[PDB]
Amino acid sequence: MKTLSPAVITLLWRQDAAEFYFSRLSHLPWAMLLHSGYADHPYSRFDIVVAEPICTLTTFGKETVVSESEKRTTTTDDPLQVLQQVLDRADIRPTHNEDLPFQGGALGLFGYDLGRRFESLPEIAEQDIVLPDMAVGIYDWALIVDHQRHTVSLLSHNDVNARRAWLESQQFSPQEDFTLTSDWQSNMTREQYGEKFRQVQEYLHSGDCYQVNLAQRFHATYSGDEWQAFLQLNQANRAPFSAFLRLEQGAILSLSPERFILCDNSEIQTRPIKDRAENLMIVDLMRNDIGRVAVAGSVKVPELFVLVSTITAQLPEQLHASDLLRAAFPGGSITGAPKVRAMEIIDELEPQRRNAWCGSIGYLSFCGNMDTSITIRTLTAINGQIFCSAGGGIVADSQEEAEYQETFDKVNRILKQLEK
Ligand SMILES: N[C@@H](Cc1c[nH]c2ccccc12)C(=O)O
Repeated sequence: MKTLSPAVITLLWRQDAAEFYFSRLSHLPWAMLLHSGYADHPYSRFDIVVAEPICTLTTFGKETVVSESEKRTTTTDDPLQVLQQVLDRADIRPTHNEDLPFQGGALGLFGYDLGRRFESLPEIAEQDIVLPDMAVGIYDWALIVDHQRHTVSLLSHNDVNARRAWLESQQFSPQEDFTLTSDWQSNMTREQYGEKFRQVQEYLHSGDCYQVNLAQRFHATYSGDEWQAFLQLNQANRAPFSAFLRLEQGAILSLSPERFILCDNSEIQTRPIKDRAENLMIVDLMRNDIGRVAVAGSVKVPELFVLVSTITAQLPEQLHASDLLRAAFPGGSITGAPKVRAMEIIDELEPQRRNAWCGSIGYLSFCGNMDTSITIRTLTAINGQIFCSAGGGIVADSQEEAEYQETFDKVNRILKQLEK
């Protein structure tokens, strides 16, 4: 077991380093950027850039294709377990390093439809987006941008000098300006929306769920360099869990502000914090998922009123982060409660499958840690089609019109930014 820490070179500091080094990689497949949106907090301290994976994992439904150089392997095993074996087999296990949250390992997309490999449910919505349910690369190196130290760190478990020379020889190519070429069109009318909304309230009325996240999807055509859309969105939104993923099948543009699950040195955290008969029950939609994997008695939640995170806990020594991800996937807070029941209703009412939206983007570092986002406020750019979805958690007392409108308000800024 190679526990050596990775070799590191520091690069000069610049307040735009991550876009500066990733600009010239954004058209390479498996080039990926996690950007903290220039946001000012502890959980928006780093930018991470990776490219040129030594190994990739592509899951499409039941199959996962593991590809490494000339070798290519297909398997129907649990894709997270398959991920875990690939990681394990690298035999690279350096000590945690708070200045290097990711020290090579896996990084990529966990799309929402990947939860069907862990949760059984009908499939009624249509698959009109062909983009993997898991698109993840194994990287033996990374570029780390640290906003608290003002440092730029290039690291590698292989020859960090040769990785540097490679990265500094990439040339800045010119890029076709980005442009929307059509108006945004919802996959549902107000009225259709109103119907699905009423259908979710029938279920709630019947006691079949307590909450369902129902979303609609906006679609437009575009031309030009998706990196360019991303620079402009990132600017405007400054979301701490943003990401730009260049996949073989399209580009994922995430302006997510929300963490999914942090696992740092076995400590788990979810979202950063920001005689009587009690009639109210307050449920954290991720509590049961975390509690199924956390160390018994380790879960802590803050005192609520009607810890730096809503849920804090401990990972058992015998589990991996990948196990933790499995158990929580897809996120309780963007599906509803009971989760799987809610997933089923969601799939009944949403004309199309969510694919990347509301899945998770993140990394499983070789040191064991993990950080992941929930991909809300995330666009999918493919074939000159770009998509952006928006949902709202419906509960018993929600109101139809207000909820419709809430869906627009969640993303109107992103859409209108791409207009004008
Ligand atoms: N914001 C995280 C890094 C990050 C940016 N975008 C992400 C997307 C997914 C996971 C992590 C990230 C941090 O400071 O550590």
